[PDB]
Amino acid sequence: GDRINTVRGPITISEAGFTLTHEHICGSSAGFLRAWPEFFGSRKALAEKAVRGLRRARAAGVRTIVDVSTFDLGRDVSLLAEVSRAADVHIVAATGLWLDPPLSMRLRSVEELTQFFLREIQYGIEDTGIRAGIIKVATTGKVTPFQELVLRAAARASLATGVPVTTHTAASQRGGEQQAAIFESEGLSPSRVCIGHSDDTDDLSYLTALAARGYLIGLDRIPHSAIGLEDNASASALLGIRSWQTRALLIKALIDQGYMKQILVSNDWLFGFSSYVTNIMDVMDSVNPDGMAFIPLRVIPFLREKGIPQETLAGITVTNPARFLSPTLRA
Amino acid sequence: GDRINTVRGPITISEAGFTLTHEHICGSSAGFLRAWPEFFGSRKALAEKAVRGLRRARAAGVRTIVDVSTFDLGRDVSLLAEVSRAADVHIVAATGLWLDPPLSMRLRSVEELTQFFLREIQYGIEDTGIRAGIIKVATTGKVTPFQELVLRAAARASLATGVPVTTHTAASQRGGEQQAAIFESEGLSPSRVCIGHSDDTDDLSYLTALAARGYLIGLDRIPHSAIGLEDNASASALLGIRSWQTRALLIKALIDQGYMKQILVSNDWLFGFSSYVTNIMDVMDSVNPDGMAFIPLRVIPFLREKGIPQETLAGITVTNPARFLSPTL
Ligand SMILES: C[As](C)(=O)[O-]
Ligand SMILES: C[As](C)(=O)[O-]
Ligand SMILES: [Zn+2]
Ligand SMILES: [Zn+2]
Ligand SMILES: [Zn+2]
Ligand SMILES: [Zn+2]
Repeated sequence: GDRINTVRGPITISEAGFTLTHEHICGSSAGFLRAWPEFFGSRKALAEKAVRGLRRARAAGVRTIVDVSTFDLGRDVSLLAEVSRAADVHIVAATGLWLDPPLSMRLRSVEELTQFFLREIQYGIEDTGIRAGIIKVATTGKVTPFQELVLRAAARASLATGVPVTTHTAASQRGGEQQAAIFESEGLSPSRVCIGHSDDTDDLSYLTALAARGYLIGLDRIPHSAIGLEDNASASALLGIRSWQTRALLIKALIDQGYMKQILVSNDWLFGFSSYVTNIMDVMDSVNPDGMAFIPLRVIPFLREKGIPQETLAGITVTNPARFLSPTLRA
Repeated sequence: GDRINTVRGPITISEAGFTLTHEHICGSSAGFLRAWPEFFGSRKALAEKAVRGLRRARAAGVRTIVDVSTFDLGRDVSLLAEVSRAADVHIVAATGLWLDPPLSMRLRSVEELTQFFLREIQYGIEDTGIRAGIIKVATTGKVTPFQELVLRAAARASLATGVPVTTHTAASQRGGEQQAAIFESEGLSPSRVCIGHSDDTDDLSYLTALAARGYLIGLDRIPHSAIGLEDNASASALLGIRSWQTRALLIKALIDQGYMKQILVSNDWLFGFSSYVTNIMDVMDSVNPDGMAFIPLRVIPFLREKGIPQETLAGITVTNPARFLSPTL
């Protein structure tokens, strides 16, 4: 209600500061970092890359990130705790399920998944005592039967705990509409929900409609714009053809409609990435050498020079995340 | 060489004794036991249950089991080590991949997969220093492109280390002939390979032809039967409705054909099972309350009753697994 759980323990809302609400230390798979750390060089190398990355973002003004890696994205909260401490950057951990659940998850009922998400929020992740502060869910297309189960379990776990829900969808399919329908059917307030990867599209009427319903809008893939990589047979499905400035102007466009309170902005960056083709990290790092500093270093100045006042930018990057992450059951 | 890796370190083959070559402590998914131990009651409850079960198998004569759980079956080698030591039963751990690889595995090349299998055999599993003594692979009747990468990497790891390969098949679909072809294209000797779940079929022509090529034949799900449970679709789908005696008669059948040296026998049992419907473990434990002791307590006397000589049964339960597990270049 006033405290947010991080991988170093609870913090007050005022301690969160400039918060990146959709990031990853490492995009992987359950068990993978511990079974095959040499895939990333070593555990130590990955840790060190992350601490440098977070220290870079911290010098650009960032104070907290939300690592939205779930169980099936190979979240290792011990790694998150280690990196957080060494970089002095708060990290909020996530529960939920992304798009690669193993059989032991895919065969579970909504009631069972609800208990799993609740365990991670109320008791702790694994045997670490670290509690999740957000629920991450993902869907494709019009929402598969299992994904619907995940979304309902997420809503139930949110309703019991006050922690918010953040989603990945296919914005080019206006996938947020179907997510919103399911959440509302469960009695979840839209102000507990961020509809994300929303900058994957240029359909502003869609985004405005969601914000008008009280949904947070996650404009979280701004540096995923590539430009120059059409020779690559995997850098158009994970990156982009439009510029990052195009994506960033969506931020301005929602502000102007009166919805600055509904906007969350992030990089959707990571320091290791095993759930994709080999060497993808060298590709991504060359396209965005700023990493998690891209928002404070490129996007914030770009908006400032398009006329957005300081107080609005602080509203989006400090106030909005604090309101979102503070556990609440009140609408 | 004459020693094999177990979760308590290297043993001599003479120490393996009566060996069950296809078992599990817990059938799960990577990361799952550690993230959600309450699914099994608790980690402690699961360990206890396994130790009670292994101790009963030991009482019945079992000395070694091969836990063919892979990374993606949720193998927790620390759990295996804990229950091995407490039951005082040797457990051989596996590398390889089963039928649920996560993206971080299924996007890998055959060279990469070879490196991973070799790490688990030559360096150790995770950070435990425990090394795998067998490579487990699984395919779906018609082998997928990714499963074919997995079989080629398994062959390559086997050729580099001498450790054997054991497979999960759709035996009703003759899965072993496609596997065998890939393995031989890589130069793998059939004597390094067990074509498992082969008791899932009564096609003796298929079994005997692989046995004639020098493959080991895994008749390794003998107690799996949903007879009596036809009103349970999930248990019927999993266990089949062939009787355990039907499965067991294939052991006699292959002996009768002259292939006693190629038979490996097991229960394919487990003490927790999250990668199927909820409470499946209670259903399995009512079908087979003997658990992993089913082979020595029920199958062996059944075979002795049908006239199989004791020396032949000892050769199948002791000598054949020893020959199979012993690393052989
Ligand atoms: C790990 As991702 C590419 O869904 O943000
Ligand atoms: C975990 As199984 C049913 O493939 O032996
Ligand atoms: Zn995503
Ligand atoms: Zn992401
Ligand atoms: Zn199997
Ligand atoms: Zn098995």
